Amino acid sequence: RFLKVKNWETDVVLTDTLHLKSTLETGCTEHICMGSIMLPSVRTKDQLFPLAKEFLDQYYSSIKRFGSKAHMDRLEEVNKEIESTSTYQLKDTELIYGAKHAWRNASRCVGRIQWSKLQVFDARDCTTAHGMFNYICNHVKYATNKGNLRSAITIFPQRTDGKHDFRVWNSQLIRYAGYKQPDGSTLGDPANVQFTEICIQQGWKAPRGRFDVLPLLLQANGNDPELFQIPPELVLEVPIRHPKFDWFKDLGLKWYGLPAVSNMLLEIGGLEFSACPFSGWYMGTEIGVRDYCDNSRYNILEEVAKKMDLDMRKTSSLWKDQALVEINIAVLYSFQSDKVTIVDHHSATESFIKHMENEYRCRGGCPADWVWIVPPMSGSITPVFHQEMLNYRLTPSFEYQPDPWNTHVW
Amino acid sequence: RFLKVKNWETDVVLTDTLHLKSTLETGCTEHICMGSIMLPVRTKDQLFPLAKEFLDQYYSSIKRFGSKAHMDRLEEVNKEIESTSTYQLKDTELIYGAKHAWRNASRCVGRIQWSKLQVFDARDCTTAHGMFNYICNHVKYATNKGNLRSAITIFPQRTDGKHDFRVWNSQLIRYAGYKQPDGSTLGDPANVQFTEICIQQGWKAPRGRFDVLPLLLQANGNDPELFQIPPELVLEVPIRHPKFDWFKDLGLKWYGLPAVSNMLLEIGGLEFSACPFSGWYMGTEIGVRDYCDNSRYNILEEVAKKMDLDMRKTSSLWKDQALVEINIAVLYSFQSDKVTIVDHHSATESFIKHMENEYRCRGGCPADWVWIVPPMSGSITPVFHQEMLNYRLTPSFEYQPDPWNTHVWKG
Ligand code: HEM
Ligand code: HEM
Ligand SMILES: Cc1cc(N)nc(CCc2cc(F)cc(CC[C@H]3CCCN3)c2)c1
Ligand SMILES: Cc1cc(N)nc(CCc2cc(F)cc(CC[C@H]3CCCN3)c2)c1
Ligand SMILES: C[C@H](O)[C@H](O)[C@H]1CNc2nc(N)[nH]c(=O)c2N1
Ligand SMILES: C[C@H](O)[C@H](O)[C@H]1CNc2nc(N)[nH]c(=O)c2N1
Ligand SMILES: [Zn+2]
Repeated sequence: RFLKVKNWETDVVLTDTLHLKSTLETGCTEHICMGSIMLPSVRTKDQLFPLAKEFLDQYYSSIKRFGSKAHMDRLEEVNKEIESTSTYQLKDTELIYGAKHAWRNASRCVGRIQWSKLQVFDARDCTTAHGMFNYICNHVKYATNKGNLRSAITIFPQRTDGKHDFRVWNSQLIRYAGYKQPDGSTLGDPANVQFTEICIQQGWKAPRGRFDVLPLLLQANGNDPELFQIPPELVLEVPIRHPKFDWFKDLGLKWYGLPAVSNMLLEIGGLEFSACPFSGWYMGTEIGVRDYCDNSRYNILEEVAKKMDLDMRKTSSLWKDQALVEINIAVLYSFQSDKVTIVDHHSATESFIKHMENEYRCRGGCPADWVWIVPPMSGSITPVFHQEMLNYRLTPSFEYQPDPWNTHVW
Repeated sequence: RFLKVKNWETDVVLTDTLHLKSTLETGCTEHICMGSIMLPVRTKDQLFPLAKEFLDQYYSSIKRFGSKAHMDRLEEVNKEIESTSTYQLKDTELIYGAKHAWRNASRCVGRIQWSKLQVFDARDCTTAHGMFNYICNHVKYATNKGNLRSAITIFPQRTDGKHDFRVWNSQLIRYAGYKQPDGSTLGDPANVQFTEICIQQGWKAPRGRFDVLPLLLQANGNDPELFQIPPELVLEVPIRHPKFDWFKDLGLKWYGLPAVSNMLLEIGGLEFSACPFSGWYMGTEIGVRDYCDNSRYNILEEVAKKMDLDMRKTSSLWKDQALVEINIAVLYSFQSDKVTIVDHHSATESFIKHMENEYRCRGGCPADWVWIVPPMSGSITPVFHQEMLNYRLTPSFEYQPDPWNTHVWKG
């Protein structure tokens, strides 16, 4: 019940007690592990006050005021507001703590060593999609910081009755369009084909190129969503070239510098923030392995191997593997040259081992999802591969939520 | 109740009902997942239900459930258990069991081949010398001059746990590892502890970098005994690279036959504690893990040096570059010497076809994503995008403690 995790490369063993504070469910039972399922599955007055109590108790513990007058006063004050209003509002300081700890608790995130440096933008006074646009532009500019990227989150008003939801319909703030063609192939980003539809199909005018930055589709107070173009001077992009292959630039590849997830739900103290775009900086493999080389994405392996004149006849020449490394060398090379923050998978996983060490030492544990923490290339030459991890669900947390166009009473 | 898995690269969705036949625990609970944990004495009381469960499965597979053959065999096993406290499997049952143990092995990517297992019944063996003879014949049959054939040899089952047969080697064929006084390691670092036992038991170590370890064999709970596998039975492959001529000068070689020998085979409640089994290698087991793991031969540095790579910052991906070349060399050397090997792209594609077939004709296929996904180039293989359900079916292969920790020495 006071569990242990072993690293098999170093024999270091850690003792996890934090899992005893777990609350939500994992989807596993003692008969079947769902550790590899991508995503398994209104608040009443009754369920809401225990959730607030749990949160405020850990908040006042972290500031070393558990069982103080200020604690009990805040407890009763929120208690009163719930009995009256059927919800409540977080103090700024509780909002920042809640956001930083949703990141800290995100078991699938390898970049958490930076969790405590998050920049939190309170947008709870926003009322309109134009206002949402303004807040999001300010976020993008601050986080991008001319290439010296800084982590940030912007938090729009919390859900009330589910009829007045604030939603960013983009899955990320910055993403490239994707169009089906007569040919039957797909131009641009295939993962964005449906959304690139629902933009044009909502009023957008597509340049129909390969790397067209999608417009924002912003929904305030449950109204119809509105299109907005992010000023190009705010969207930092990196042309992609190889440090050794001059034909690489002729591939005509580029990627954007800012990864900004915008479709998740932030839960703090029982309250639900359905619009909470957050951003950090890329790990190189997200672009080079996944975005470029997934079959259901840009899928450039064949063209790159062709240009390398590799023996593509049999899989045992490891030509996909060989191209894959070169592509990822280039992505890192391009970002570093243009002075835009990026981390390689060796540094990020080494950082995460250090972070686990600190969490076990000063917190008693660190929830972690091996299936997602281990990079999608060169898995076993990174230290996380040999690291046992326990996965459990803490709160505050980021959660998945249904796509809006399926839900909006249009 | 039914359960769905989705392939996120092809949107193929499958429905698992087989998990309803699940017995043993996983280690997971509703509030914690132990999915990445490497490792999560039996009386007549619980034995006949385990036997009955197994025989019901056996007779369903041969389309004879409820037959008089089925009912008499149940009765016969029943009386043998109450009279003798254990029971014996028929030959047919033992073959069925070992095949299905492999079929149920949720961490094995190679399971498309499960129906083609050669089973050697060694239940009449009684001494370590008899064990040595059976294992030699397995190695000769399985190697087949490089045209490898899957096989398993099954020594007598446990009785009171004080008369166990055990193969003390973790694998039938492995290289020695020697710790030097200066702290460095010669050979395979993973085998230092076992090599020391062998030397303590009287093995004369040649102390090279690729010395095949002796077999240490324990019969009927007696002290184990040393034997040297005849070298002409140990097929080995010099590692060269198809473009780099300097690669041969690294002096690398590997044996051809992967043969796991320290696991426990469970069939109908009977425990077979010595059950060596062998197949053929996936390239990455040698090229990624054996050679490049930091706690193994760890040749990335030497290979990166000779490739003249930017080794100053990790972001040059010099490690990933050297790893790919080492894995091309392993595949090229094996193919050139006509020793059966499979690359990780071929092996994962086959397992996806196997898994889909299993869902259709069996109702599911238990699978451990953490172990199925290869240790390099994960997401460019199709298993990476495949959701999988992990649960334990029997017959099964289980882990057991190392014998030198539990053995009572005679002298
Ligand atoms: C600062 C550098 C960061 C790096 C290098 C990083 C890296 C990653 C990576 C590689 C993933 C895997 C997901 C995928 O492959 O698509 C991930 C997931 C995730 N990240 Fe981080 N991230 C960073 C910042 C942040 C920040 C600032 C937040 C929130 C404030 C965050 C929250 C999350 C969450 C919630 C998930 C997983 C969502 C899920 O459950 O599926 N990350 N991250
Ligand atoms: C014939 C070709 C085969 C291939 C290519 C293959 C490949 C693999 C691989 C790569 C693993 C992962 C283990 C690791 O990386 O250390 C594995 C695990 C396993 N294999 Fe197969 N295997 C084959 C045949 C067999 C046979 C013949 C058996 C038994 C009759 C078997 C039973 C198992 C079991 C029980 C495991 C689980 C290991 C554990 O839990 O530690 N495999 N296999
Ligand atoms: C802030 C940040 C930094 C970084 N370095 N990277 C990302 C993107 C990784 C990510 C995080 C999430 F919270 C959710 C997703 C999408 C989840 C599913 C949908 C499609 C495939 N993955 C992705 C975000
Ligand atoms: C038949 C076979 C075929 C193949 N192609 N390969 C193997 C070796 C894979 C394997 C299987 C096992 F049943 C157990 C192990 C070792 C277990 C743990 C101990 C430390 C790290 N691995 C390895 C076996
Ligand atoms: C801690 C972790 O479970 C451990 O490193 C596992 C991960 N996956 C693996 N997968 C395979 N095929 N072989 C292994 O030895 C391991 N080791
Ligand atoms: C089915 C499987 O869960 C799916 O492919 C997962 C595996 N691991 C992953 N790991 C990361 N970091 N990102 C992903 O999108 C996925 N996808
Ligand atoms: Zn689990």
